Amino acid sequence: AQTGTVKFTQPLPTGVEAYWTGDWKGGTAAEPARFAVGNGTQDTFTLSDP
Amino acid sequence: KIPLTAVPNQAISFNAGSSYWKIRLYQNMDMMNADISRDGVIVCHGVRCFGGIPLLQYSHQYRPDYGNFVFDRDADWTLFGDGINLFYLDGAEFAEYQALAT
Amino acid sequence: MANYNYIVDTGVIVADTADVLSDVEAEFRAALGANINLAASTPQGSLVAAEAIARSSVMRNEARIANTINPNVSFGTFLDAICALMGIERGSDLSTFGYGVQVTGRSQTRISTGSRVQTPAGAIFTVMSDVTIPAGGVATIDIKSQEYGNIPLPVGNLIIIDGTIGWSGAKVIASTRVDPGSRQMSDAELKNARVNRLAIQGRNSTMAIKAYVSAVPNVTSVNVIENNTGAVQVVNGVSFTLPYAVWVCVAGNPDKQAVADALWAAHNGGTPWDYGATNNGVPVDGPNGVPVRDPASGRKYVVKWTTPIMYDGYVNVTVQQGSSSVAPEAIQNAVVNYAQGKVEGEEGLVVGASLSAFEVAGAIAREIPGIYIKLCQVACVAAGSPAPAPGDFTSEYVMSAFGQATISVGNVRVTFV
Repeated sequence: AQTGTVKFTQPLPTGVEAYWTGDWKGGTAAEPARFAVGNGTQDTFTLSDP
Repeated sequence: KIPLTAVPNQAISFNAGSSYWKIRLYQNMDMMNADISRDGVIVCHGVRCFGGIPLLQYSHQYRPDYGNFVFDRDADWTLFGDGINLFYLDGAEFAEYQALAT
Repeated sequence: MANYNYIVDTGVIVADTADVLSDVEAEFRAALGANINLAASTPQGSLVAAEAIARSSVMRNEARIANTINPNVSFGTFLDAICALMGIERGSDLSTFGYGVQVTGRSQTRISTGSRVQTPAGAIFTVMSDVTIPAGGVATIDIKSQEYGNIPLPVGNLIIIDGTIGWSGAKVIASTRVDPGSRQMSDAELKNARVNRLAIQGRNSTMAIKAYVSAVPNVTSVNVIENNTGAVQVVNGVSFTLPYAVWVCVAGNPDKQAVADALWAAHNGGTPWDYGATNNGVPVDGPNGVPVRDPASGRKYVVKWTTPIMYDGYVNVTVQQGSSSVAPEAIQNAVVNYAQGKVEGEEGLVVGASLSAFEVAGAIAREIPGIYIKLCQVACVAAGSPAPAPGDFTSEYVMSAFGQATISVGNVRVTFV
């Protein structure tokens, strides 16, 4: 939470994109924000920048 | 209270609060209007009429120690004597009312 | 020549129609001759009447708008006067509907502006005409008579104006419901809004906080103080150079977010909120009380507050019965209800309030006179500690600012010597 890093459990299939909504680092991201892009097997990702 | 009647134009003189009062009531277009004078000296001219707010507005006029006048509801010259009234309040209770206003 | 200066320092003068009529008559008599005829039928009399009506009308109209800055006025000018600060108008709408339910015959048209009624006898009219398919179901659009924020009861309707073979005005929850405004603010609630806003702006920094927090439900007492210095004034506030210090008590705080919302309403724009040197009352949370962002188009903000340290006190009472019967539990009830403060004239054991046996004896005396009191002593200790020894009692227990005391029925012990 302090560093803003989140981990996805299962491997992500190719061509799948996700968004996150809320407030991070004091910045509002109520609209969906692109933060992860499915490369095929990686399950570790990080937040985007509002 | 102040006795009145149902007439479009009237004026009454009365002695209350140890001072001489004279009030003129008359219709102007839609709203009612009043003219108030004390001790043979005019006070204010052409005040509009409304329910619950005092007639004397500006600070110096209404009292150092004197009283003031308030209508319960909006006036209508066809309702006086029946359900619409005028009341006089002297210093202490008028100050209490003014404090309650805010 | 015949002009009257009806605009004076005192105000504006409205005369009677007879006077202006006579003045105009004199004007025309001087204009043509002293021996003219002024009656309605002759043209000059018509000129007299036109002039008199014009003068009286214009003069009255000017007298109508003699003063407007005063909040007494109304009808548009006052509407913008209030809108300059804050205020809405119009608000005269009617709840137009959609997705009506109608079962009827086959291949027929429902005529527009039909009548509909529902159980408390509200009048509703349809909007657009439509045909009916052989199945027996169509969607309608409704409207009412008045410009009022009416509410439709989810009940089967009844028909007032009847077409042929067309019945069963029926409910459906799929129908859209649009909340209508109904001239919500005519002339006087605008004045009340003015009063409320001027009351809001009047208060200073601290008294506004006290008033706002006192308004929340289930709250009991509040303590507020400003250090205004980097030293110790009443409590050890040297946390920052110039904090603002808050302490709030409550009977449970049913709404954790509401007390933050009330606090968030009052911020002076140049002062933080944290206070204390790890000695004052325990804050609810370390970093923040997680407030709401903003009800009206805003972002995340933070605010801080703390609650006092709960305490429990012990009181010893010695009494001689005298010559009557008094329930000791009744006396204990009197003392306890004094402690909360439901007797008029005494606030009670609010935050930062010491207690003395003298005040307890006074409460007993006011509750019941004509009785003898021998001795009463008091003591107080932190919550959860075992019962103290009789040597721990005293006449009065001084309490710190950030503490709060509570007394229970079983805690007090009485002696009917």
